Amino acid sequence: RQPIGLVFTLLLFGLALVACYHLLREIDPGALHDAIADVPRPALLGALSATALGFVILLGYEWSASRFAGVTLPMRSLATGGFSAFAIGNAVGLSLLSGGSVRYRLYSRHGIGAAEIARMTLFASLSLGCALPVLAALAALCDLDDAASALHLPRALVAVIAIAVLSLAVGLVAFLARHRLPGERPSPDSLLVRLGRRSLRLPGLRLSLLQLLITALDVAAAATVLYLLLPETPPFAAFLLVYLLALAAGVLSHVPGGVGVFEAVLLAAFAGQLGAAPLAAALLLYRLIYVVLPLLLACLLLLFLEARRLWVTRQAIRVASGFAAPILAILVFLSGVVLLFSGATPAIDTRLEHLGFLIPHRLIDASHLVASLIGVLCLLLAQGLRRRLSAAWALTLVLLLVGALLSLLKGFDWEEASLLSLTAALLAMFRRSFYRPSRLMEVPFSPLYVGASICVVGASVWLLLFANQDVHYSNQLWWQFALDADAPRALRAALGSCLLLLALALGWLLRAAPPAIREPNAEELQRAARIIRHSDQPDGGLALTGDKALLFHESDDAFLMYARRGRSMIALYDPIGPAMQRAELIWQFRDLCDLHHARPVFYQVRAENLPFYMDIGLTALKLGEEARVDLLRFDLENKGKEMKDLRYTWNRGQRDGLALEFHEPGQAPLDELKAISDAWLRFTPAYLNFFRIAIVRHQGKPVAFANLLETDSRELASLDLMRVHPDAPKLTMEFLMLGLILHYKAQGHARFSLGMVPLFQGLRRFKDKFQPDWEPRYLAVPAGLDPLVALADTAALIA
Amino acid sequence: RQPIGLVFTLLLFGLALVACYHLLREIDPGALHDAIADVPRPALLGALSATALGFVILLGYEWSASRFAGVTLPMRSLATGGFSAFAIGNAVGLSLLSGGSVRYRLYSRHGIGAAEIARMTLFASLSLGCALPVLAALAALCDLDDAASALHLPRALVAVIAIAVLSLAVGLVAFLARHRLPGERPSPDSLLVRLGRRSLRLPGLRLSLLQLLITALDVAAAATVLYLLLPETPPFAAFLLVYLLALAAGVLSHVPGGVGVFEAVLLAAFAGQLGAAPLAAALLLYRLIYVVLPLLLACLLLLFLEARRLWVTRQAIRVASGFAAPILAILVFLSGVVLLFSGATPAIDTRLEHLGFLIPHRLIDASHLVASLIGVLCLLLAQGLRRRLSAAWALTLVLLLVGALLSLLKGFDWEEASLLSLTAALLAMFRRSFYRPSRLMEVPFSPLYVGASICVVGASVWLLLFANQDVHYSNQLWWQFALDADAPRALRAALGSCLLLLALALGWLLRAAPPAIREPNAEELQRAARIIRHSDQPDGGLALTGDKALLFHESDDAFLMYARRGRSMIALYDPIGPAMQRAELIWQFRDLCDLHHARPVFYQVRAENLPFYMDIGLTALKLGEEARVDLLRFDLENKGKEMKDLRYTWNRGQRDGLALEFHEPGQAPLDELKAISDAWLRFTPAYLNFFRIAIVRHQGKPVAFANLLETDSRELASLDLMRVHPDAPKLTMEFLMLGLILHYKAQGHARFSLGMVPLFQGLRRFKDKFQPDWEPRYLAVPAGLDPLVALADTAALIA
Ligand SMILES: CCCCCCCCCCCCCCCCCC(=O)O[C@@H](COC(=O)CCCCCCCCCCCCCCC)COP(=O)(O)OC[C@H](O)CO
Ligand SMILES: CCCCCCCCCCCCCCCCCC(=O)O[C@@H](COC(=O)CCCCCCCCCCCCCCC)COP(=O)(O)OC[C@H](O)CO
Ligand SMILES: CCCCCCCCCCCCCCCCCC(=O)O[C@@H](COC(=O)CCCCCCCCCCCCCCC)COP(=O)(O)OC[C@H](O)CO
Ligand SMILES: CCCCCCCCCCCCCCCCCC(=O)O[C@@H](COC(=O)CCCCCCCCCCCCCCC)COP(=O)(O)OC[C@H](O)CO
Repeated sequence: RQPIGLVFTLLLFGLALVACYHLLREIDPGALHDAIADVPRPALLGALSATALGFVILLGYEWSASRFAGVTLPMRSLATGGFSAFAIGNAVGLSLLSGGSVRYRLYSRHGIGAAEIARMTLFASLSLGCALPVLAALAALCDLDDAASALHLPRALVAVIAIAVLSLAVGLVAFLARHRLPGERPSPDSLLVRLGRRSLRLPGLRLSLLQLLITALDVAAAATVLYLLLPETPPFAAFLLVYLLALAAGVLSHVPGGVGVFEAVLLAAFAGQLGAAPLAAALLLYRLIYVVLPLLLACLLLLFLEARRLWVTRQAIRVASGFAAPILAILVFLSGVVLLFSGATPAIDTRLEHLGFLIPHRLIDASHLVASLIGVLCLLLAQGLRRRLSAAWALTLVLLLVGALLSLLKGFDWEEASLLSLTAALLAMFRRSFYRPSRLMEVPFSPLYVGASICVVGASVWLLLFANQDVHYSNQLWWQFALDADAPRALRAALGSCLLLLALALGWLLRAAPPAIREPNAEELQRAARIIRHSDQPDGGLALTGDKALLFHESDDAFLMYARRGRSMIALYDPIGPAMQRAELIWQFRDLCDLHHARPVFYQVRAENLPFYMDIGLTALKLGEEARVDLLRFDLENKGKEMKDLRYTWNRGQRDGLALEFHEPGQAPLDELKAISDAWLRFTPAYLNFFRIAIVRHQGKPVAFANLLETDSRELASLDLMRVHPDAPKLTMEFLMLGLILHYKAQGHARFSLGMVPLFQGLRRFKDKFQPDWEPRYLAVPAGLDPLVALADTAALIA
Repeated sequence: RQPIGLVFTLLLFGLALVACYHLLREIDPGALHDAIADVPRPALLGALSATALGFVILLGYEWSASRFAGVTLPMRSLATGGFSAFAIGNAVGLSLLSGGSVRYRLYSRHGIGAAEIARMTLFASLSLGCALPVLAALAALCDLDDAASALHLPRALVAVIAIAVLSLAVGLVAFLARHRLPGERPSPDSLLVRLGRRSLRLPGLRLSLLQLLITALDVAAAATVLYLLLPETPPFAAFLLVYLLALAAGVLSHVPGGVGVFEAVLLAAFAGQLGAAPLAAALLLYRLIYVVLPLLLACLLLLFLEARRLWVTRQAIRVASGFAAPILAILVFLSGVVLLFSGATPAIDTRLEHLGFLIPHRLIDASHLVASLIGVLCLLLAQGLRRRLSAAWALTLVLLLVGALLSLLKGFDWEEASLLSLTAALLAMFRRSFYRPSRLMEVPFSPLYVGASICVVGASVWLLLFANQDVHYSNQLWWQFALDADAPRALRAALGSCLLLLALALGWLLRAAPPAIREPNAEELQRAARIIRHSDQPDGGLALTGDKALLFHESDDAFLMYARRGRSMIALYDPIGPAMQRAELIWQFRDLCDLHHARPVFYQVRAENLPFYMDIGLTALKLGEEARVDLLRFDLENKGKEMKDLRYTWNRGQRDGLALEFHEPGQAPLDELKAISDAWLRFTPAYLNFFRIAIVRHQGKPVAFANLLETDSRELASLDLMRVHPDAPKLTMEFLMLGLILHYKAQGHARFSLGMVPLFQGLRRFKDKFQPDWEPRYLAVPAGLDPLVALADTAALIA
């Protein structure tokens, strides 16, 4: 899907650029500049106002999603999440940070579930998507003649299509209303409908109406931003209709911004009626104001909140896995876009004239080319930044400063230089955000990032051909080094960019194959065992089974056991070591899964590492609850119903003649354990002789055994393998672990772990007999929240 | 001394600047520029060659010092130390990194003693100093008429003075040769002479001659650098004579470079004969070529070796305390000098003309002023860099980049911008070098750094008055903002610099008084005890006496006990904690001693921290040797004469009826210990009840006791207080500690410490009875290696 999807995305973008070139054949870059200058200042204020209103409406859009999801959030939190998710989501789309990914980060702080947020994301997306046909049909149904003239279709055709769409909408509404199950309601404003296979959660009448009213205002507001920037305007009905169709086309095309396809359609519709230059100026300004501007504001706002959090909560925040890294990848990617577009466009004659006297003329040429190569590097380095490489941080920050300098030496492009500097200043402030010391050369290949770069370089060649159309091409142009020669400086830069990008991408893709997964050897198992001993987490003992691969840190103070099943790679617990080592190992595991084209899954993780799992792009799903008794507050002279039941079990066990013995590793009765294991029925001598075995006996004869996970410290201790005979008494087992607890209380262990119950009722009650302290255990899995998949699933179930 | 010395240094510099202004009254900056352009290219090559020869001679100068000191070093090491120490020493003098400080750092790697190096430094300095009168006299004695005409003195006078100097030199040589003690010789090429009070170590005849021949060539070579840059030249005899006198005056004046006083004297001598412009051009070029150039080369070379060491030895080097920090302080200080001098000098009319079209004219003014303030900040921040503040690193690196930018916006000063950029690029490479996270606002006041800044700002106003002499001053000049107005841009900058410098210096000096030293409270003692437990070093137990101040880290994972005696502040051991915590605490202690105007002394330190003590500017003196027995290789079934003597002592002790008992803290027989302490004669219950006490008894009655320093780990354990009765057997004590060793061997301790012997013979033998492992213990003290003090001491002893 990914490769095909990405290819058909690039084609669409490419075809759209061709379309835009043909539609602006009769216009020169002069006429565009004049058209941009022409639009009055009241119109720009009108646009900016309409933009502000149109982004306030999206907050209410976010509120409705929370009501649907049954999520209570503070107003300031909904506001921020509404704005940032819609502002970044609309701009960069899927390429970099998406709407869902923003929502999830932001709304994980308040303890909103991963399921809820997903259901908030889906509702935010689908509600526009599914309203867009209805809104369009209605728009066309006012003044059909104008709509017909705009689309250049027969009046009868567009009439029946609109009617058909409305009728189908009504028929669908009536159908899903038919299967409305009464009684139960997930949220105040929701329904649960049934179709036979799956239950489906739909908004209520009131919420559906309200959402449609919000969607209506939002569209209108957005279309109005464009409508005000047009000197001469068509009837608004037809103009809205077209805008909605262009918007649809942009969405379907899966082009990040909608860029190219949107413009192409608008241009197509109103090529002749309005004229190219006014429309093309309006479309550019519309993009800057309604798309780029709120993105920058959102980016800044999120960086600001990050910076604040670092300033106030200095102690709490340690490893830094927040918003700075994605946001700064975006800004650095935009910085590379600026550099590349700047180069394609010719310079101001006045500036070149004067800068010719300050600089050697042949250095202008050199500066111009180098700036364009740095631009390409900036596009690719954006990935490295996203993955929190310190190398990437340093190299970027150098290239931005050199790029800002060569911006001044090129054509005194002080606007480009100012943007690049400002990006550098931001990137600098967040040095600690990029904390991984991995090599840049070991970043896994990302088709998306390569696809994006190719698009940008494509756009820049489109701009080159448009901006330098006044010159007659010739073979000699390539070798002209003058000052007045602006076209040759474009050409050479263009070729340089394309070649470097091609080279890097080939040098990235044609790389050595990654080594195969192998079970650990004796040395590794011994090194794992060492780490486990000099650590807190005893659950790490399962590593020493030697049936699952071990991934070691560079410092070799930490490791992370995992195993490949099907197309996924399941890690068994959190990494084993300090917080920084844990963060580096989680990133290492992402890297390792990306190199093997496998889905990174983490099994049974604690809540303390959930932000790091968020960082590499996983969602925490509530797997099960792990019960662990506290030995500090546990005493055998206390009172309680369950405590009295336990003391009864204990004393009855002692009177019966049950005895408990502890054997250190190496001196275990292997013959007995084998016989017991066989009677019950991994169990290997190598695995068993790593741990201390507690054996309980009934009147001398061994009645059960259990190996004990334990570290050199006394913070925690667990049990993994534990088998009892069918013929053994029922209270013997309960006596056993009670004996284990007593022994650990004598040794002065802080805590003791029993185990995890998933979702079992009998096991849950049995654990609850000791009155333990519960703690949630999560599962980490990738975030598969594609609107299209969900809509296709809904449509399939409905049909 | 320091304040007086610094004041009389500034006065001399000031008076010299006045002198230089008066001597260049008849010359304009035009005539100087022409004179600089005039000097031919063969002459510059001749100068550069003579410089290279004159720095090769200094290597042989360094060799002779090693022979005198009796130090064997590799040729490449002598070379580097010769060059760097003479190149930096000559340039910056005493202000920043000095010759001795370079030698000590460089020659500590090879395990050259602190005493040796000091003796190498003194010999390197004094040999020139004491040869300069002889060389001068001899020079004057060739062609007396020319020498008389140059000095404008009578021929008879200069004749008798020269003769007197030579006669006194011969008479001194004969006198010190009289008291030449035969037999013993510290080195092959040395003598030991006696005068009654102190023994004095002088070079041999052969070494004295050779040194004089080296000194002769070196001077000649240096004078020749200047002689070639003169179009019209006086007789070389007289020219040399003057150069030596000017050199003397420069040295005596204690002006860092010799700058001002040297030029003043040369100028004075050859004002009229040669003409101002040629001479003043020669003197400037001489400074650049023979002083500034080798300094930059040395700086680069030392940075290169640092960079290499970081690249190759990544694992070994951890905390980074080498050459980068001092060297980069110098470069940053020079960067501030460039900015300040650039501002005082008017701009090129051509560049302003063209840059007027690219920039707003009133932004040139703003850029010009801001650049001059950044210059001043750069001068002061140089200190912060030296003390390895990360804040200083970040702030500098920002100011250098902004300063480089405003250099371009000012008058397109692309040379200033290039230097500043290059400094920034270097500073960036060594980010890790500046690792302390202290506040900038808490740096202690350094009069020297303030004095240096005032000199620079003084020089810049001297340059302002010289470079802008063509304009008529008026009150209105201050308020003229034009483009062609270069003098007002100087004035405003000058005033701004002076005011900012004054303000900062007052804001630095008038600061709150530092809190007084107080003994620790119960909480601190308890927190110290905690640290000691969770650590390796048990010697830290002496902290819990509570008679000595404790200095804690910010993390509170480390501390450093110290006590004030007289005018010094003695720390008792190394800091207690990790390597990074140790480095930060040592710097903290330097800071604390600088705020109380006390000499930082470290007592009984290990060799592992010696580089950090080097960093804050201490010299390791061999205090004593600490013996610690290794329990891994120690066994009671081994063979050996001493081992058989120990086993005999043990079994005889057991048969006699000696018994050893171990009491945990809290359950000590206080009554007994008190009685034993009284019988022997800090001893307090609070101090005693922190440690486990081992009590040996003779037939039941307690015969001795000894508290045991110990941590939670088993890496090491010691004994501090240990008293025995006069009437107790002689072998009872030896049995006691043997019992202690046996007990620690049973507990599985890695090592065990006995104690330190200073320089005692009986104690040394007693320790050697157990066949221990010796390890040197050092004392850290400031480096008081002022040539003048040593010469005054020598002169006083001779007389
Ligand atoms: C009309 C002319 C206008 C001139 C411009 C005037 C205004 C300039 C204002 C610039 C201020 C922005 C720079 C702030 C960056 C944050 C500093 C920082 O933290 O830097 C980090 C990175 O280190 C740096 O030094 C980075 C320097 C890069 C800064 C780049 C931005 C300045 C750009 C200036 C113009 C450059 C030239 C462009 C045109 C060619 C170090 O972080 P740390 O955590 O390691 O250390 C913190 C320390 O412990 C204290 O707590
Ligand atoms: C034309 C619209 C209709 C058809 C659309 C379909 C075809 C798409 C392909 C082309 C789309 C973009 C074309 C126009 C974009 C701007 C062109 C432009 O002017 O580019 C300038 C440079 O390129 C841009 O400005 C690109 C703008 C787009 C992206 C901007 C992102 C902003 C953020 C960047 C990172 C900074 C982050 C820190 C800030 C918080 C260079 O030209 P200049 O002559 O104006 O500049 C020279 C001199 O400096 C001043 O005159
Ligand atoms: C004719 C035009 C010529 C144009 C110039 C062309 C040549 C430019 C070459 C510049 C290269 C020098 C910069 C190298 C600096 C070392 C990078 C570095 O390590 O930076 C540290 C500081 O971080 C930075 O990003 C500092 C950036 C500052 C660099 C400043 C020098 C460049 C100046 C360019 C011109 C600026 C404009 C001047 C005029 C206004 C980060 O160290 P770290 O240990 O934290 O990270 C290491 C990582 O883990 C990998 O192992
Ligand atoms: C005059 C000599 C006899 C009398 C001496 C007694 C009086 C002493 C007081 C003055 C001493 C210095 C006077 C002359 C120094 C240089 C003057 C000069 O030219 O200054 C320029 C700037 O100042 C300097 O160059 C100062 C040089 C001295 C210190 C240099 C240190 C070098 C290292 C700096 C740090 C960089 C580190 C990285 C490199 C490895 C600005 O003038 P400009 O018109 O030449 O420049 C404008 C334009 O850019 C090009 O024309």
